[PDB]
Amino acid sequence: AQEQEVSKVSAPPNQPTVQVQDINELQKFTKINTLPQTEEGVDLSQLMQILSPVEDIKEKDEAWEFLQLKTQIYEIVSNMYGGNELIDDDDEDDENQ
Amino acid sequence: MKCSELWTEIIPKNDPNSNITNQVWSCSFNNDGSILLACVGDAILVYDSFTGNLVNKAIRGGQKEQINCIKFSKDGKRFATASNDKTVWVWSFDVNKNPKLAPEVKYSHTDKVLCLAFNPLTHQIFSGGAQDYALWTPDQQSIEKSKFKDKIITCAWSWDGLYLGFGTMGGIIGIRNRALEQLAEIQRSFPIWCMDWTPITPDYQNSVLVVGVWEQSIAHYNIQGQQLGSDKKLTYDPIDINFSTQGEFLLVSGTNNKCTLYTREGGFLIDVATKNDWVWNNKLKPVIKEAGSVAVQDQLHVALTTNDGEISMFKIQQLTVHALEGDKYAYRDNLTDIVVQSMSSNQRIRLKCKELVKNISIYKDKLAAHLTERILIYGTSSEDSQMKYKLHKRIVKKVEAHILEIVSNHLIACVKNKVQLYQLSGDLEKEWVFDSRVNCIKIIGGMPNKEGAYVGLKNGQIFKIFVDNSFPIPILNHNISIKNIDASQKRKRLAVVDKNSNLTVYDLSNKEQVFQEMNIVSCAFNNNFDDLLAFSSTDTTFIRCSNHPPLSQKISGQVVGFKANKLFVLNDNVMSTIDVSMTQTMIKYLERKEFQSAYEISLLGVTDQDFLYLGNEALIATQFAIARKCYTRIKKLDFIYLLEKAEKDFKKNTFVEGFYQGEIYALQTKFYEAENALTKSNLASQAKEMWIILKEFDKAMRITDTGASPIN
Amino acid sequence: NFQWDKAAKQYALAKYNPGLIEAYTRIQDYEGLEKLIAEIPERNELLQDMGDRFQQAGLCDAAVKCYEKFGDIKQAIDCCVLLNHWNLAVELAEQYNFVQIEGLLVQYANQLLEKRRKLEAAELYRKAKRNTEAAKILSQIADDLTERDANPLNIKKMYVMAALEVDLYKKRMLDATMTGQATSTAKTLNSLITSTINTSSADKILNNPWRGAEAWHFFILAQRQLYNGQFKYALKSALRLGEYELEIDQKKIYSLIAIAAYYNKSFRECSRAFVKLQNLENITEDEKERYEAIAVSIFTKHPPLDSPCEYTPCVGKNCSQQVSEYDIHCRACGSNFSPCVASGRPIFQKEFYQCKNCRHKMIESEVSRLKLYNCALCHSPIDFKRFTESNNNNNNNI
Ligand SMILES: [Zn+2]
Ligand SMILES: [Zn+2]
Repeated sequence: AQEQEVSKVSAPPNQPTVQVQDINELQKFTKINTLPQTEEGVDLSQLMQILSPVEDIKEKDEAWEFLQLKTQIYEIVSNMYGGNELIDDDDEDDENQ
Repeated sequence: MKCSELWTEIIPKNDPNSNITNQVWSCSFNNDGSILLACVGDAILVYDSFTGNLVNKAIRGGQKEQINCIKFSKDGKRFATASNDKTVWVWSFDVNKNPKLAPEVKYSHTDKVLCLAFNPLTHQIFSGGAQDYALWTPDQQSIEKSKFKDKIITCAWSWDGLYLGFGTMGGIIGIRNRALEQLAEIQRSFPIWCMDWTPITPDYQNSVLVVGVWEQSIAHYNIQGQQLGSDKKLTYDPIDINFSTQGEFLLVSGTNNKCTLYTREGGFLIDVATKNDWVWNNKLKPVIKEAGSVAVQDQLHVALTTNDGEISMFKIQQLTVHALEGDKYAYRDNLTDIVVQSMSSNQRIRLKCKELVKNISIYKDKLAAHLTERILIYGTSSEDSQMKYKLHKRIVKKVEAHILEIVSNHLIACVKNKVQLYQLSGDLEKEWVFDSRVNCIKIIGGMPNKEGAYVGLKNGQIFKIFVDNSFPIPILNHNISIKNIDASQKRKRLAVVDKNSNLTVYDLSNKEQVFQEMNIVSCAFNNNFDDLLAFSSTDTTFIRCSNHPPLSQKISGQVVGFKANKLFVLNDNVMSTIDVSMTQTMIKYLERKEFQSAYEISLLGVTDQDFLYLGNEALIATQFAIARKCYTRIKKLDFIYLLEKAEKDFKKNTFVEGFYQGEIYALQTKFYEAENALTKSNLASQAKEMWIILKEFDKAMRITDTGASPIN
Repeated sequence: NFQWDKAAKQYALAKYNPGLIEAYTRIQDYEGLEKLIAEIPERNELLQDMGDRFQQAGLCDAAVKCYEKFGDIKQAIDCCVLLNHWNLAVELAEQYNFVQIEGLLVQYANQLLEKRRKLEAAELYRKAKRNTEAAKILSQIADDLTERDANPLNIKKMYVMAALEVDLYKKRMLDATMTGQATSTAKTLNSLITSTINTSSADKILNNPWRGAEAWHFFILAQRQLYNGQFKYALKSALRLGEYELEIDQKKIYSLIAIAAYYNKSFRECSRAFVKLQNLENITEDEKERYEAIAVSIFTKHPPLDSPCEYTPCVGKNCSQQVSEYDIHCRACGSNFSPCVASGRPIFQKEFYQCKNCRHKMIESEVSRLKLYNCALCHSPIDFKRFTESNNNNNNNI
């Protein structure tokens, strides 16, 4: 009873819900400011190929810790390089265990 | 932990355009477990539990409809067969008689029968179908039939033999007595399928009704009908519920085609099997415990019956996890228990937990328990001889790792091909990534936050890890995979075992294969002399010293630890200590004249006779310090007097060893060999004057007849 | 009798160094061994013995100290290399004129690189004052990041991480240096302070490792502000991106500048960005063609009209020539304005403060409006009013 309450009070989002706020922005933002572009004879659709979705971009004041940023960045570079999983598959752990 | 299929029998006789089907509904199991029963459309099948074959041919034509339920009588003497022919038969059974099974008494309700149950004590039958429920007593042979408002689905008798519980698809659960009166009624909103009564237990001694409703919930009800408030939720709708003997486990089946195991509290442990179809009935094998019997009882047996027509048998084996650091041995008892045993007084200390423990690691006066998604640490009061355990800290963070270790102010977890360092608070601190799976890790002593360790990989390369370095140090390379590693007391050599049960000894100063041995199960180094190796094969344990032939013992067990004049042998899950004699090594060391190492070996708690022996040779070979130490370890006065006489006489006179050898010999009762020794080189006169003092002058004259006096 | 503690205390009372050494080794209490090496007078074989014991235990600091006291230095280098203690190794090599350490670290970093551990190589280069190679590796990592989903917050995390690791390594080294200093060190520190008073912008720019972090944060802030109205702040942020032009390529910066300028109707910046975009280094004919098509449409629909604004008085210098609010160039004066990480507006007021982790000027009004409990860049979790008071005190000191 106290465990759940304390965990909910602290609840450090480790992996699962770091920034999970994925909602379609390619159609949501075209409601916000795209009409002025459309009624006029202006084509800037190429020029918006640089911007990224903002619903993914999370905007709120949180606390940044040295170690947990380090862990997040290492886990990001690891799954980027994709070397852990290939050697895990080549390790045939299920065959042995 | 491991689940293994044993034998599967399939019934493919599907009959289209006929109400008889190939499904199996129930599987009755005997109390002893030597026989098993199953029911199929228009047939009853009899099986042997250990091996899958029909002891008796399938019986057909007895019941013109399907068979709904089969049950024993808790004594292996009766069957109850209820059929959709609106009739229930009871059959007498006995293995020895020529007719193994034969019908005994048949009765019939007004409508179809749906469920049946037996009385553990009085062996009464309660059969409930649509619109009716009936009670049968063997003595009176008069059935009592009563009407009801909707079809009862399941029945179950309490283990005390007093109460009875039934459920209805309309949501009504009723608890009655042996007189069939409305003791308690509870109304729900979902159909009722599975109920059971918790087995009696000296710890609990109270019986409650466990009922699984179809709204994804499991409920506990008291005798008066008041719910206990558990109402544990489930992902899938339960179908069948069975309690193991002594009320320790709970086998749950239903939707998702999975047969799972739980504790009586509700903690998930394992999943037995996934058939890919609904499992109608799963049963556990009861066990019989003798008065004061000793057994691990890790083996478990389950029988599953599915919808397609497969009756399968599975065996569950629990692995052994234990820790041994010093003066303590913490091993996992029956699941969700930890027992700490001391080898000296054989006293045990029990710690009871609700969830399954996965790893047990004990550091100096600290024990770590790895519960599912939970970490517990307990300290020890060192001043008191008896240990007192208090929970200093608790970790809520969920961590998954096949190997867990605790060091001073830190924790180490091995998962896949990675090693993670955890602070006591819980936050991750450091990570190490290796090529292959980390198989075995060994921890070595050191300063806090600076404890090193050894790591073996599936490839075989042996690495070293420091807490703060964050850079693995390649120790050596091995071609075969590594299973267990050990380090010497001085950290001079290293013993490593491969998958082929091959033991190899590598020197750290120079990487060379000094020793190779075949068919080795376990090995251990000494913690005091740094040189002795005790390695145990499947049947024989060998102790080897430096450049010495191995010592054979034919002792049954595996070697786990080696201490000064002590070897630890573990059999199954019990442990024992055995003493060793160091006389052979002492003699061999005396052979090559390395008295220092011989004295070091004899210091390991050897009998006083070997002490005086070694002191004698130390005095003979002109080593006065070791001789004094040996003659001082055991309280002796005359020998030490001769010793300072010898050391005072060494510097000046010739120091002939014949006289001192003869004096050593004559200090005991054996005199004749001393006389011979003095007669050997030339000491006749000193022998004469020595032997006069004890007043038997005749033999002194015998000696002086041959001895001369070269003086003047 | 295998009772090591009592034997150790008896040896200490009887002044017997060897037996004390074996007893401390058996109890694994190397604090007593540190006391002993502090007590052992000079130049004995026991020094080599405890040095080997320390090297076996993994404490190469004490092993190197014992080896240096003994009179052998190559063994200290061997210990430092074997245990991968590279900071102490570099210090010893610099003080003792050892030349193979640089090459050795070179092939070790190459081995780590071939093992696909670029972050470990960056850490190694950080340990040996090679931050340029680490910065290049991190830039390559960010470029690889752009090839995928590329959440910019992750790149901000990694750049802030590199800056914080560099700052941490520097602060441990400095804390080691100042502790127990002499008159010569005091004079050197006084000269360093004198040079610190009269610094130069280029040296500070090179020293600060937060360049990528601040660039990516300004990019994210510009995008976020541009989405939620507030065009005028987006133009200032995009101008800051155009002021960096180091980590972010020209394409993204000029695209954001053009978008913001079009949305704020300030067409001088839009024209400059479009002229920049026509040829950065290389472009296919069709892409360039659609670019001038867009440019012609925009600038032929109506001529570029400069949107009037407020020409606030300049605070950088004493010149009466006012500078535009968006402009940060400060032409003909040379006094560039420090950024405000909070919103991007240039510092045009006395109210500016910074924390001791990233030292970026914060405007009090922006923080009050946004109610920021933490620093916008480094997320320093300490009360901001106290930082404002501390910066006021520091300015009063100046
Ligand atoms: Zn100016
Ligand atoms: Zn800051």
